[PDB]
Amino acid sequence: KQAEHVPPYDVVPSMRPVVLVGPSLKGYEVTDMMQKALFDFLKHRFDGRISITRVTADLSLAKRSVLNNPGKRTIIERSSARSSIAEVQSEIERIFELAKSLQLVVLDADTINHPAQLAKTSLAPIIVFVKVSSPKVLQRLIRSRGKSQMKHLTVQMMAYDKLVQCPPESFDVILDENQLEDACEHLAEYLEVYWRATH
Amino acid sequence: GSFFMLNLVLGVLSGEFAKERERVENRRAFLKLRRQQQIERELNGYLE
Repeated sequence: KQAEHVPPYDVVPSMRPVVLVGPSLKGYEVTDMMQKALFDFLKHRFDGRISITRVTADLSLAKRSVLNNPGKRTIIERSSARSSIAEVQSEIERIFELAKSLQLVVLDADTINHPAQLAKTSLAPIIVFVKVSSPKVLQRLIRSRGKSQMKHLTVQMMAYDKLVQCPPESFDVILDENQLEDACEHLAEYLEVYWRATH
Repeated sequence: GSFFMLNLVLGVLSGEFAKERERVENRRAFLKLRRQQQIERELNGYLE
């Protein structure tokens, strides 16, 4: 039964990373601001006890059992030696060592649009969903930005509906309140519970 | 002739209005009016 051999124990990061997903594609105005506001609130409320860094590199390929060492050297000039996978793994150990520091970590990587893309990995981050009540409100919001977002409104709606079709048990916390404050104290209370629980 | 008649007219008209207010064609418009108000209430906080 060694075809897969799923290990009973996995070495997850000491502190579960906090990641925001939704309500649309990362890299578009609505999502960037909707997440930026929460990031600023988290930084200000937990000042001196939280570290937030943007993860430019990709993260969806956090594998453990692909091979002994895919691309051990960069001078091999191989398919993976010239690739950027090693950057992904290096970011993996960077996240692991930062979670080792016992301080809270929040990720700003723009390559997450569904928790299913980061559910089979070793990190298992705290998925935070900032959902919008209805599609009309989201598309009205998008219209409030300008024509630049009107151009990508189609893909924004598509990703929004696909991410809503994801079931609630997939996520860890939900932020469905239309008020920024209420969601802020909701996330703050959850992270306060986590902080008091791990001390 | 005045107070009783006016009371009867007032009651019959109020009953007619109450019965008419719950027809499908008016209830369907009231639901639309409520839904648009609810959408706007959420959109205000989201622009905030």
